[PDB]
Amino acid sequence: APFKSVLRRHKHHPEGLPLYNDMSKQWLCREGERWWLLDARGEQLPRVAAVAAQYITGQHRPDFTPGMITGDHVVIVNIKDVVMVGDQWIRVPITWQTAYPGGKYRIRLTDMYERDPCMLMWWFLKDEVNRHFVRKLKTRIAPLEKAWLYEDSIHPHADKNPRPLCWTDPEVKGWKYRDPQFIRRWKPNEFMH
Amino acid sequence: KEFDEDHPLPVVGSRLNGRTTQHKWNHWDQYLNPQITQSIKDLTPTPEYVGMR
Amino acid sequence: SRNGELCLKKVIISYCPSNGAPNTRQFLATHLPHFHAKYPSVSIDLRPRLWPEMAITGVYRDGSERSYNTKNLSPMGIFLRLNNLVSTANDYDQPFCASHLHFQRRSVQGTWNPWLWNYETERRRTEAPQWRRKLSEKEWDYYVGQYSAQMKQEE
Amino acid sequence: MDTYVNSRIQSIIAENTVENVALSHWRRRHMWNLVRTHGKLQRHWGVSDATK
Amino acid sequence: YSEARSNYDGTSLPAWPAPGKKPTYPAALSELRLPQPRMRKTRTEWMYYHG
Amino acid sequence: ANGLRCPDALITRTLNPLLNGPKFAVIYCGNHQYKVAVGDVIAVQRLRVEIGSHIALKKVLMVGGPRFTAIGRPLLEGVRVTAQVEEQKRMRNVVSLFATPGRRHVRWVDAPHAATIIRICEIFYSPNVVGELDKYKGELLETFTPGQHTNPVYPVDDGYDVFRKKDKEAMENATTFLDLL
Amino acid sequence: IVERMYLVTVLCDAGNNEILQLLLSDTASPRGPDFFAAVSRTKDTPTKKRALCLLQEAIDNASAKADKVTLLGLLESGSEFLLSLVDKGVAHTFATQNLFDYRILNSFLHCSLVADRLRVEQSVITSLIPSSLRDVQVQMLMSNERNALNPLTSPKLKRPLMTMLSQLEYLNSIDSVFILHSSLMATSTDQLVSAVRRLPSGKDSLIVTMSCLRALSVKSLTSPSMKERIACARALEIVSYELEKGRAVLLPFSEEILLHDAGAYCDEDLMLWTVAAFLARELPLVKVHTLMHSNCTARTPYRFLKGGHNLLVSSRSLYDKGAPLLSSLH
Amino acid sequence: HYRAKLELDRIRSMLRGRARLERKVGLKRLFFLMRTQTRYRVEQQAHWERAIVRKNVDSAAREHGTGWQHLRNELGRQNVMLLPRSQQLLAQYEPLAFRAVVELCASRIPPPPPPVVASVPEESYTLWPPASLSHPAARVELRCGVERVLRRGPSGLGNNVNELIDAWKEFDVSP
Amino acid sequence: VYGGSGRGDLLYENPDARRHSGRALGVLNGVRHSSQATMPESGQLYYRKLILHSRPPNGSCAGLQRHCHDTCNWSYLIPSLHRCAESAISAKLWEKMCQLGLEDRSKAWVNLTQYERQRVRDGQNLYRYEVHQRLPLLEESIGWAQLDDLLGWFRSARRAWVRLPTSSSAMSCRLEGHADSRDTTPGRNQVFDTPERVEQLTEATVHRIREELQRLNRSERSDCEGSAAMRASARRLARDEELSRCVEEELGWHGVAL
Ligand SMILES: [Mg+2]
Repeated sequence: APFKSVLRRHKHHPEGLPLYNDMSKQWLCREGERWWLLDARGEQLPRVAAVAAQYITGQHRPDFTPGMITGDHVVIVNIKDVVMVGDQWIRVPITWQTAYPGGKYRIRLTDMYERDPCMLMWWFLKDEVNRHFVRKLKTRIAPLEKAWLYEDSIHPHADKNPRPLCWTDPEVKGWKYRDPQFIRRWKPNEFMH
Repeated sequence: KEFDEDHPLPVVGSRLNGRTTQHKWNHWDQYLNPQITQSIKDLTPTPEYVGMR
Repeated sequence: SRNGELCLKKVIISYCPSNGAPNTRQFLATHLPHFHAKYPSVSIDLRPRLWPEMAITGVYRDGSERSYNTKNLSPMGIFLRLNNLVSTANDYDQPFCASHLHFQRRSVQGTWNPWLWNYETERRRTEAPQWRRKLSEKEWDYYVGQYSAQMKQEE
Repeated sequence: MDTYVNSRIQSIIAENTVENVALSHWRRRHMWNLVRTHGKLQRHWGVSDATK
Repeated sequence: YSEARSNYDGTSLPAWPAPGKKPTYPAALSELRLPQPRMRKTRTEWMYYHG
Repeated sequence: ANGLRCPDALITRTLNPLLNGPKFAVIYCGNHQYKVAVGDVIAVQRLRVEIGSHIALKKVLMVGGPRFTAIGRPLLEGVRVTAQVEEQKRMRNVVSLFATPGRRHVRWVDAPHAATIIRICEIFYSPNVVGELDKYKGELLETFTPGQHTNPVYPVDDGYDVFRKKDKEAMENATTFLDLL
Repeated sequence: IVERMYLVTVLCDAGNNEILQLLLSDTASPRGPDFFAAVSRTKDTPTKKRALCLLQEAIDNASAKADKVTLLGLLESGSEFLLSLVDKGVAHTFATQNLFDYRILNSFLHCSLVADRLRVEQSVITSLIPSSLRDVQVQMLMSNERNALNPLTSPKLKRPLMTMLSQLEYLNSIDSVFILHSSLMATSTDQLVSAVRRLPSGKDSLIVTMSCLRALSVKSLTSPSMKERIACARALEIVSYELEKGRAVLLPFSEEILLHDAGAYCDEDLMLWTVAAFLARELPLVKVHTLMHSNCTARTPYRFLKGGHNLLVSSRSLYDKGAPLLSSLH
Repeated sequence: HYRAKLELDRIRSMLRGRARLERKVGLKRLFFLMRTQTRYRVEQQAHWERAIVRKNVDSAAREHGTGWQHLRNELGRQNVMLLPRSQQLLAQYEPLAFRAVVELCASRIPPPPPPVVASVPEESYTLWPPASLSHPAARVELRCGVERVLRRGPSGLGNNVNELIDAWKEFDVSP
Repeated sequence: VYGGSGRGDLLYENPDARRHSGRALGVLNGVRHSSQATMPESGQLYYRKLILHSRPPNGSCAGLQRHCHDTCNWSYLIPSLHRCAESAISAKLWEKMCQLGLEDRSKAWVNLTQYERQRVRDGQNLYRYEVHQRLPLLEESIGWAQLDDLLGWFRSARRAWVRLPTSSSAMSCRLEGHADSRDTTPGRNQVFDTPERVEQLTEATVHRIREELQRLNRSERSDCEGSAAMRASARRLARDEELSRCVEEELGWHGVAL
């Protein structure tokens, strides 16, 4: 029978919490790990978060296994220039609960952006990850550490050579337009017969 | 049914055929060949009787 | 039966010659010659005793032992269990699932790796007109005419 | 990263076998060649009592 | 060996046209008596079409 | 027995050496689809076959090798995939325990999934090609040229799109070799 | 200097092809150990063939010049190269024709009465070693049937040196086998003493390897403290005494090559686990233990010695005879 | 009531603590475990398994430039009939074959025609006898049958059809 | 094979049969899958390994942290056979047999009762069985054996009245049984040529006795040469004389001559 010890690590414990990028567990692979670059100039927050999470969790790999948590390191750039459609930065609420009574914190996207722009991207990545992995703390925490958020354009990850990941949004669609009218080109044999 | 003599059907059995107990002498067999009635357990009552409730 | 060699080596069968339980004796009388003619390689070890164990044992070519219980079991069922013994190899026990359909994994073309189709990029069916291209005289006339037409309508 | 992926691609090309051990194991085992110790006892290739 | 069988007698229409001639294509829209709405054949309709 | 046949001698001579080496086959048997190799063993559903017998598998959805792949829509023909029945036995027992929490009735149904284990001995493929077929156009080519690309493919870079996500220059511009030569 | 530069490059995982071509095309110089250590990482088959030829030439040159330090360094490098090679046949041929076992054993502290004994009895262990390590149970069952079949009705015995590949029929009689790990020798040897105390029971056996002995020797010749050196020297003399007496099982390098899978690099950490896997796969009815330290990383293989996410290995890669032994630690 | 006691007694070693020490607690735990595992295997396991295999195939297709939707529709159209399990096996172990399948689905290759309905030969309408010969339709059926016989694999019967059809003439003894 | 009976254990326990239990097997210790209950698939190697290695250590298993008895020692194996011979044949019956043999040369057996004849036969049988059991340990310990126990090897056979084979006598023939049905499974140490292995073991132990005697004589001569004087102890002289006479007589009884 498997047994998890009650004497686990804690945030107040002096040993502290580990980094899954530095850990050496069995279900953590590091060989097939590629570095992608994702520019967030203009791309919307939920769309860019979904695109980033699909490469973070390793879902784009054909050999993806739910147990083995493997993925690619995505470096998101220009998060300060991320764009959401109008009135959303003011209307979209972000709420959480603290241990104190009546501690229902409710902040706007504008407030979280003026506090730290990376917090918004991290929150949306957490949501997109918990959409599929919420049961295991491992499966819901280990992927997030593979995202390298950066407010401005500069970043120290120049040695890993991140490839400029290209992605197409599911919104592109051509509504039917009026058939343009143009002159017909005839033929001598057609005019003959 | 086998198509050739060289390739006969296997002898792997199903549950119906495998889970079969031994044969007990019935009234027809004991009336046909009375040489088999050798013990008191062979004197089975009328087959109309099923058993206790 | 692997590469033409039976895995089952011995079949131990214990019985009694006078006490009772005529099932094993029926089996030894009726189906034992047929089984021995079908599989002469396996050795049938018959054991007469006073109080026999109503069980058949199969000892394979790797020391493995597989026993079946045949208490008050018909000789037809005994023969079926013996054929199951000689049919199975008794070397492993794996379930029946999509992941267990193939016992060992292997690829003849190559195992997928992240750097196989990584540098392969999208393309186009045919050649598309560039934006930085040397316009011929016909294209010049056409585009200048379109520009002049829209300017004439605006004016 | 570029040199690493190039070496890995070359290995996948010219392996004609299966690799199941960690690629950093050889480096962790031979780190004694990269590092240098200036003590009286320094490990070299084929070190034995017949040498010292 | 193998069996390539579509009907009882193993015969089928010529699957490959003459070299240079235009090939024939099935109907992509579902068999609907109305022109609207134009709907692509789903995989189950494709199976029913292929037999 | 693994040779290719075609009324075009040039394409026959070109494609004959491409059918040598190990070959895998995606086959359909026992209402299941398996991927068999030159020496891979598989456990197929219970077949009425004597142990230690050579059999051949009829349905073959696809054949492939390190250089070729032939698909069958819906099936293929000419593929000789011979296996040998290694054993025939029950798999691991699955215990279905049906219990109604309202009444007093428990049902214990054991399911030992019987199955035949087989080892695929040999795989041979000998097709009858008609000719070179064009991909981007349904027209069947009347000639075959192993040097020229049957369908030229061009990069996607117009310049009209200002927000087109630019990849690296060598990734966008990278021609290919000629395999048939 | 150039060879060690190429070795540093291959450790940094970027092999200089120019330096490699220079070292492979420039003759009139015996290649040092760094070159054959660096080539072992690459997978190029003609490169490995040329490196094997250069290794034979350099070993002959060192044997002619009678330089012990160069000879031993070349022996270690060529041992790693033979472990990295693919063709076990040519690897074992090279090893048995260059006499790696005797020369390597002569280098240890107290391994001389076992070294000369192995050099003498190498002609019988080779004959006792079977052909294929597949279906060892079936092979020994056939041998038992042959022994039961009396040929008659139908010399002075001297127990040779204990070797696993030759005494496979003895491990199945043995109930418990303790495999030694060099990292155990830390500040004490009483655990090894308690291990060798169970040998005269007739049920317990001890398995040591040439890789473990080399690790013990090198960590006894260099270490931060003196307790480590003293303990490793004592362990070396204890193991040598047990081997010369004929109680513990030793793995010569030829048998190590024959046993370890093709193309897989092996060291003191991987050899223990591949031996344990071979035992658990071929001889299932023997209880295998590993005498390791509470700080060794190789104690838990599936998290430290595990490779990457490889699709050609499943959770059943140990109980099948078609997969390599090192495929079990996944 | 048939409580599975004598069968579930032997699995108590898999449990831990009090469930393994005492009998009834372990029996209740094993009963509940087996019941819920059977329920999950019957009504909920296949959904998750097929979702996993579908996601893997969709990722393999997206790495080439398509999606599960279009790939599945075009496979159904081209009548390839490859289960998602086989698609995943190809995507994981035969990338070249899977890429070739994707290229086939993407190209404008004419899919096979529907199966032709079995027709009656023209000779079935001929008066027979017209006034010891065989029926013309029966002879054509036999010829097609022998053709199909020789079409399947190589055999020592030969490639010609007339000599194989006229085997009764060979077996007939000259009177 | 781990829990039930080791290599040199005189016990016989079928490891898969619980014949030493006073209760039906309720719980199965080594269980890998939930399907191991209704069909444990025991007898397969990969599962009987788990079962027999999860079994606890018995009195003869000698668990890890507990001390393990020295069994592979010749100086312990020989007194084992001697004590078994003493447990089989009592001192009075042994003296009667010795007198009868020295008086009639195995011709006046009519004086012994049928019960004593059966006791002698059972003792010879048990001695043969225990020799067949200890044969691997004896061939292991023949290397570093001592002269006293090497002579006790023949002393015990003489006491048990079993003439060792040399290329009454009970080690001459094998137990009857067809080779196709005899047990041959691996992992169980069972020699199949007992009259062929015990005979060569007797030859080897005779050579070893000769080597030990020559080593004792050479050591005594070297000590005398180092002392440069012929001053031998009375104890050593008497010991040498009595051991020479004893080895000569006890090897002549079996039929082996140096
Ligand atoms: Mg289901």
